[PDB]
Amino acid sequence: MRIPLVGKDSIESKDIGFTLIHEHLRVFSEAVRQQWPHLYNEDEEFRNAVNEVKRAMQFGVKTIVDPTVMGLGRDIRFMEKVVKATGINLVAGTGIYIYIDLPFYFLNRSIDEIADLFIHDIKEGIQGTLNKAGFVKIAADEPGITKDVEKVIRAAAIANKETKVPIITHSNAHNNTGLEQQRILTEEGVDPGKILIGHLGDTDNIDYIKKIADKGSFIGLDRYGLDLFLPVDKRNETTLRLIKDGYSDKIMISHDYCCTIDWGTAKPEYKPKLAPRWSITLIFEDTIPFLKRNGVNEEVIATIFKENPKKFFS
Amino acid sequence: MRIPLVGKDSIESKDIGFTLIHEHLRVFSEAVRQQWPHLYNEDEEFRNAVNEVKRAMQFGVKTIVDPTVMGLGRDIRFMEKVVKATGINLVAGTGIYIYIDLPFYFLNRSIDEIADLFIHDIKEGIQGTLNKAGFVKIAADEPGITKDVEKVIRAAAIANKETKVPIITHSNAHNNTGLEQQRILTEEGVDPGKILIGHLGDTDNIDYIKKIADKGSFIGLDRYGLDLFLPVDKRNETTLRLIKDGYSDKIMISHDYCCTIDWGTAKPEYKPKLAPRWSITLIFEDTIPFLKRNGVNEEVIATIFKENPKKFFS
Ligand SMILES: CCOP(=S)(OCC)Oc1ccc([S@@](C)=O)cc1
Ligand SMILES: CCOP(=S)(OCC)Oc1ccc([S@@](C)=O)cc1
Ligand SMILES: [Co+2]
Ligand SMILES: [Co+2]
Ligand SMILES: [Fe+2]
Ligand SMILES: [Fe+2]
Repeated sequence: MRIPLVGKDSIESKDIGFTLIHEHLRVFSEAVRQQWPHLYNEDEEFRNAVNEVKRAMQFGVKTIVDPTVMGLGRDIRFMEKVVKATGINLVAGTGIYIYIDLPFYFLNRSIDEIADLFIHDIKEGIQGTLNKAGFVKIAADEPGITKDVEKVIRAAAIANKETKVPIITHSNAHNNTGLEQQRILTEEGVDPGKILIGHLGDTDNIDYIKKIADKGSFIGLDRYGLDLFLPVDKRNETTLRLIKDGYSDKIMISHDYCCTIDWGTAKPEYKPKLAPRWSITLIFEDTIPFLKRNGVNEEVIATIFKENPKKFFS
Repeated sequence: MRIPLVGKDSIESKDIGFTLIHEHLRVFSEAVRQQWPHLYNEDEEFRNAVNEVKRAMQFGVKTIVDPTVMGLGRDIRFMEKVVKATGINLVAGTGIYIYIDLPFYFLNRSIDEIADLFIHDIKEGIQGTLNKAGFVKIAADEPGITKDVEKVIRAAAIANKETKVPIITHSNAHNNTGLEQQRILTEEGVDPGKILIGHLGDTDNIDYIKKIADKGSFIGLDRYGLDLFLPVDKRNETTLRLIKDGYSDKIMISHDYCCTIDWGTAKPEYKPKLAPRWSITLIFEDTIPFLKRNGVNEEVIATIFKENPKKFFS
């Protein structure tokens, strides 16, 4: 069969249903959580993940793709507990989340032994369990394409050609990282249709977004609610204009919501100023309503949240 | 009383005895081990640690200060089990080990709350235990003193002024990165007598080593065996010229040995060409004899390995 699910039997990609392609049940810094655990409360972290999933499903969400990996505190056992209490289709991934340099472990190690880490997760299981990864997550940001970042990228390029699984990327919309991720992965033999260049919905600079979509890769309008990168309105006018231009087949929409996140910028007291209406159901309360009283039919909605996720994992 | 011990009552600085000031039982990258535990064998790690500590004790070593902190995989419980197995005096520390940037947890976080962590480990306990940290560890390398690195340094200073525990630093010998650590720490009100600037032993430039010592801080000739930083023989002449010029009042010696280390450079086949003689006992096999073989008497040896550590922690 097609797609691995956490705590469940793998599914035919055709049975994915309404999908949020980019959502985090919980993120934290492994290093920080290992050394200072007094800072965390996994009971509040569970109550939060459950409730945010329990809802969403009430809105008809069938599948959630969670791109929490190394650097973000992936926890297959925690994810597995959420599933028990909600019964959601959850897809976990492999990969490394860095902006500048890889952890020391990787000093003098090759691109391949990084790839073998991803491949291990996709074929054997993740973290001692038999739950396999469904995708590879890689990142790049303000610092640009460093030598270490380029390694994690080329490692993914190998994991894809090996396990066929798709590649999700985190990028900076204002600096070209997204185009570089696509540009490198493609030149390594990866099918553009298997790459989701992420966080492209942070810029209202459409000409750019289009070139990434014109080069065959899915465009991620995936941080709805985080006004600090770009407010809801300018995101909605950006999607819309793209759909109207006939790009609804590359468009993939999500929140990037973290039911719990230890990043300081995310202190439950910068919320009102940085990301006021940010949750895992904001597209149902704003985006979808907005897009339908604006000349976009249920068939296009189905293309974005159903057909596109399916194509991505097929 | 003063100095805290791992799995033991707190001793008085006078009971510290012969001490290896910089040695690691086990180091790994927290994120890597958490996500891919299949790369580690915690049975090998306990056997090597217990072994090396035993041999070091058979030479008369009574106490080992262990500067493994965040970024290097500080594991209090593992340490505590090594103490139970050998009977050693183990000094565990707190702090953050980074070259460039802090974990993502620290975005939009202040120096005070970074310091609050260190103080927590010192006054309350480590990783949920009653074992308390006896010192703070910081770092800087080729990257230099970055905005984030500086934060750790200044946070260390705050913890020091609040607890009185000393500070052990990691430094690059050929870039002044150590001189700056001293600058900043002392400027912030840290008694230079409470600082140990590490890895000065990697350079034969004695003028630089003297300047740091002259300014009232201990000098770390603490990587004996790591031929890739500096061969044993050239380290020997350097530590000799320093002792002859009367600097044993600030000289501290150790190996920075890691009974197990996940860095790709520490792969047991570079050993021959990188650090063949690198052990936790090399200085007994080569260094101490060499000194006697030459000028140094047994009164100087005591001060370097017994009195200096006693000052440091007093
Ligand atoms: C500058 C970082 O912005 P913040 S932490 O802002 C939260 C108010 O937004 C983010 C940042 C990272 C993520 S990822 C870890 O899911 C999700 C949201
Ligand atoms: C052996 C691991 O790396 P190398 S050969 O140096 C490569 C930077 O030596 C080191 C480097 C760093 C350390 S830290 C863990 O005290 C210990 C030994
Ligand atoms: Co991202
Ligand atoms: Co060091
Ligand atoms: Fe994300
Ligand atoms: Fe060290």
